[PDB]
Amino acid sequence: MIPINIKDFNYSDPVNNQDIILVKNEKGSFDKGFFVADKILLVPARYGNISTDEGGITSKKEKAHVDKKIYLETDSEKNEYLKNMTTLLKRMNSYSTGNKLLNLIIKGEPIYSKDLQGKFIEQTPSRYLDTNTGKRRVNVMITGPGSNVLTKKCTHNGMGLENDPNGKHSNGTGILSTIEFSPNYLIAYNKCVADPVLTLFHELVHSMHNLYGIAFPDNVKVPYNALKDKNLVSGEEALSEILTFGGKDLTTEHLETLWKKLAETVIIVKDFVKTDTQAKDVFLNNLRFLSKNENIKIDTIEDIVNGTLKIKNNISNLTECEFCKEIGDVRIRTRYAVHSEDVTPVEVVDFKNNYKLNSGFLEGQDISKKYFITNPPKMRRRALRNFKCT
Amino acid sequence: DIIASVDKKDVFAVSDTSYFKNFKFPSKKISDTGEVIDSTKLPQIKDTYKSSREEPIPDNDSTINVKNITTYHYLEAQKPKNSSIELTMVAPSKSKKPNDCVVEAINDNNKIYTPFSGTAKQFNTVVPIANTAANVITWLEAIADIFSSETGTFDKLERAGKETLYYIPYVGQLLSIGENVLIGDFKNALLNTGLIILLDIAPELNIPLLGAFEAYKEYKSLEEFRKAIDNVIDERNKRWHSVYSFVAHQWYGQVNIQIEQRLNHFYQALSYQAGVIKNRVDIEYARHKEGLEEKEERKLMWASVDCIGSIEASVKEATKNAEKFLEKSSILYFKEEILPKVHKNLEEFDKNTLFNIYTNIDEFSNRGIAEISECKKVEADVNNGFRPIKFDFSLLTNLMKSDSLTDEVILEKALEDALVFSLGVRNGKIQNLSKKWANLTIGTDIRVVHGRDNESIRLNSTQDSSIQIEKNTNLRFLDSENFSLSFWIRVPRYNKFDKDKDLNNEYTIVNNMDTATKGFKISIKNGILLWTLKGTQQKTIEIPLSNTKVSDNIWRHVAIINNKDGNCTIYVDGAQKNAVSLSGLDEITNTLPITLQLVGNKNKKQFIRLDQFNIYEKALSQTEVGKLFSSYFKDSDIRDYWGEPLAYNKTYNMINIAYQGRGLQSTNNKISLQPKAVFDPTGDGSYIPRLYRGYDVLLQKDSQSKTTDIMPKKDDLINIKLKSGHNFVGFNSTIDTSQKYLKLTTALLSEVDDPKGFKLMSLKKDNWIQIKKETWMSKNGNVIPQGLVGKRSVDSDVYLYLWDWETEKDDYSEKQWSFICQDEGWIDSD
Repeated sequence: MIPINIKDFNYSDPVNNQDIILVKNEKGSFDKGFFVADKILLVPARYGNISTDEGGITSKKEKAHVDKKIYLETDSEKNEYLKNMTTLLKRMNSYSTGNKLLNLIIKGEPIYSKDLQGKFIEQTPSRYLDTNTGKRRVNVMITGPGSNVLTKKCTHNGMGLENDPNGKHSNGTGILSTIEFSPNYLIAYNKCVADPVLTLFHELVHSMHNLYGIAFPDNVKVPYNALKDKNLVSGEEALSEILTFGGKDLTTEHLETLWKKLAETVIIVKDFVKTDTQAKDVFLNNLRFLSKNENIKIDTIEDIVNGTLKIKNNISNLTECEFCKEIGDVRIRTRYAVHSEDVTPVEVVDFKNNYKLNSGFLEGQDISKKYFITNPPKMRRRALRNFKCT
Repeated sequence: DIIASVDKKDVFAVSDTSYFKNFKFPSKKISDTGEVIDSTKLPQIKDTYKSSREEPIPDNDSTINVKNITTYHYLEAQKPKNSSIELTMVAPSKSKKPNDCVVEAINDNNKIYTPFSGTAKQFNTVVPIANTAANVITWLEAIADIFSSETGTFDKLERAGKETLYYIPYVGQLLSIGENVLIGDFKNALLNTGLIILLDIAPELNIPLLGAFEAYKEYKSLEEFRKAIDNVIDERNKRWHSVYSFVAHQWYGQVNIQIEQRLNHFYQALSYQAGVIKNRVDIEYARHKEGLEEKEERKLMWASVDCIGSIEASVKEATKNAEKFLEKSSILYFKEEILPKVHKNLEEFDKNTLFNIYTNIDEFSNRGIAEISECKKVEADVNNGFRPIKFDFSLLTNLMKSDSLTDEVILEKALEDALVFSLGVRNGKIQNLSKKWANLTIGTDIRVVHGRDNESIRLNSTQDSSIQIEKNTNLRFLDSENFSLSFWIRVPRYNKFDKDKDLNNEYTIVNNMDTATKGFKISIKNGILLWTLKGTQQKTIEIPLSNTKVSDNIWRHVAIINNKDGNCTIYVDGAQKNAVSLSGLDEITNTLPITLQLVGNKNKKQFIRLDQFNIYEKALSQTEVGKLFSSYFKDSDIRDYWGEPLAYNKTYNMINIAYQGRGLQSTNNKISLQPKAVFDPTGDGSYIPRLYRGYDVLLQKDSQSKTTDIMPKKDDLINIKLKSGHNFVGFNSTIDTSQKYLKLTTALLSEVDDPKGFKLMSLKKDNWIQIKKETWMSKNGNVIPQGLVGKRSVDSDVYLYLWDWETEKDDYSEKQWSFICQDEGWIDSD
């Protein structure tokens, strides 16, 4: 509903240092970054440290692994990736829940950091990512996949040091998140491929939680111990991303249970900010954006609690399954990580033609349609446990 | 030395218990706003960086040594290593145990183990001869026939005091589930050993609720304590759900993952047998492609296709049996070995909360009481609010492929498909329980309170207690088409306050128009509710919430159903009340979101409640609404005066049907009815009977009643005990003909022989409890026949008499009762 614009770019467009930038990466080179939406940075370059070896055995956590060096190495492929990503963001922007997620992701702002001297500093790694012309205002970064082409996860620079819910992404301090997403590679769940718009919405909800400092800690996950021993792990149940998912998966600390802390997180950050005015204003605006059209007050405890309740009610209906329910057309998997179910990575031959702005996969999401490469070029078959004795 | 190479996924997985052990449920001190937050002890903010990225852990194929043969060897022995005619199947028999047959199948490339001893004879023992096309079809049809019969078996299994579960006999000899020397050794292994056999790894779970609740002592106002103690009710209500999801999650991690592994092995093991048999048929077809007299490769070749089709059909149904056996058995493990553990702890916690609240009441009585009645007003909200919450088994079921009987709720396909929006409470949160989507904006002030089955939304009078439903693409049909609204609304009785603070002000309940804009409106006028339509001309239809069309605080299923532009019929119950013609109007087109708010009410003490606010695409027929209304009620539930189900340790006094307004009093030595006291509801020359009369009495599950359910049932006979003291409604040990109620209050000294066990139950299901007592061997040697409780009048004084009654053909009318529990919509005063 809210009028925002995302601008389509081309990798052939030149760097004007205004909307198209160069991002300094871990390798020390520079990747042509694009601002598809205000404070939303998108780079068609893959994540750092691409594996030199293809095939073999997947890691003990994930089930489906695909690797490809040649993926996203030519400017034509980077252009294709950029157009696919712009199309996905525009499609998600068309719907009301996607529009609410994009309003916050863009209008959000991490609160300023306190130096050793005690005064607040504006230019911080929490809000800026170094480029060749100095730093720049970023809220979320979208990249290509890592070594694992299938991977789709949201990572940041702020995490709980003592494996406890007090990380930079959980204590109300903002942080910017980097997302490694690939439109061209999809995991199929029970003979149907996931719609990439839903997975991108999942990752952006995680990014928004990280941005406002209200995220469920990612230091919480339940490992699965095959035959119940520590050394043998067949997979892990990351509560952090399940909760973001809708569906029917069973989790103890729900998202509605989450944000009870917000009352106390808001009190803590208000105490931490009280010294400065500008820092206070950002936090108050941040809070106004979290609780839709409020013009909040946080002077007393009762107003704080009312505001926290307003926020919970506002951003409780931003989930994968809720987005699907808004779409109606797209079919979503029931649970999230069925430990025992088989998954078939499918690649998309022609994303530009086979996927549209209005309704992608015009032949549906069945593995046997939209010429979906049942299994993609490379694989890494799962670890094979052998049982032997008399 | 047998080998068994299995996928990393397909090994049995059990969640680590470290996360769940560290999870704790702490004691809380609820305040006006909620839990007390003290910034003094709140942690200081740290702002150090740490990258979220965890490097993937390198993995490789590993070897595991197991002393005894495991299920994996039973699965490795059935995959066909050879794909030729030389392949033979091995089945267990008297010659060698199935644990011995598996090792002969692993070490050999040409043998497949198979628990089915029958289809082995047609495959291994019997081999076809490529001579004539007649004999092969007899062979080809037979191997499909016996396989279908062998894999399609579904034997009922029964246990003492537990739900009977249907099981598959051959799973024991298919996945090494247990000591399976005989095919039938699986059944007796399921009995006398439990459903632990289905799980490879014995699960370990947790006992929460190490803490209780309380109310803060820093209240300064009459309204502060009322708002504070209301928060304690909600906080306890939510914790009754959080523990349920915490325990349900623990069950999924520790039990249902193993079951999905066991069920997934059934997908594989049967597919191995289906593969080899289907492979044999293909080579059988090719093996008979020589010596053709023609028409034998067109006719009796489709039979080969028929054999192929029959094998897959049997396996598809056999998998359905596996889902109905194993996957149902997972819930039966939960209902027996997990749910009793958590229910005991929660009740123990809830008792501790009651002590704290009552202690807080005594302090509130000392300082700043209003002296309303015995210096305690909110005790009505406490017993009413502290109702046990049944486990919503829709949590487990949604995870499960089989259409389990645990659903046990059937709705009309036409009616269910016509549903568009269904507001309601699900696991203690407002949800849109429809399959469609609607933009619902839950207000801050809205609180969930106990209702008919699940909690009910309380539209309080406060400004921020509104629900907003946007008119999206799905809800655009309310413009020029038929639509039906259904909802359970409990409007509190027309009070003196309601009729004094306003006289003729008609304030909205559900608003969908603005001034000079079209829309539909639900409003209350001078204590009567009515449906409003704005079109070409505004049309207002009254709705009777009771006799004389005045609010009675009774749970009612108002259903403004018909908007077919021919008629507007309304069903306050299963029966139509009022109708109108809509020829005048043509459309209701508005962009204004559907609002549930009380706007314009002068009284600020009015609670309007809603439970299932539904919208339907069709103008439901008179037949449908009867089915819709009757769907809510079950033939097994018992409800109090207002339609809420009975609850143990809820204080409610009972009055008769014929003798309205007369409570229970103790005469010389019996139970009698006090003289009727009739009061003025509104204060204008009209008098109606009082409700809160007689003994304040509760009811508790009897010692002899095994059923471990939390709420009473049309069964589960329950002793009736006075709240005031250890007093039990019962009979004397020595009764001949004067079957009056001793109301002894004695079960201690020489009076243990008191028949205080009653069976409350409601035939017509209209909040009318009919207390049935079964025939018992009365002391002194007399046999007293079964019958309900009625009234018998001696002199000027009535009496509670046990009149004879056998079954429904007798006249149970005028022998019923209504249980009335306080509530803040019905005040019994001047």
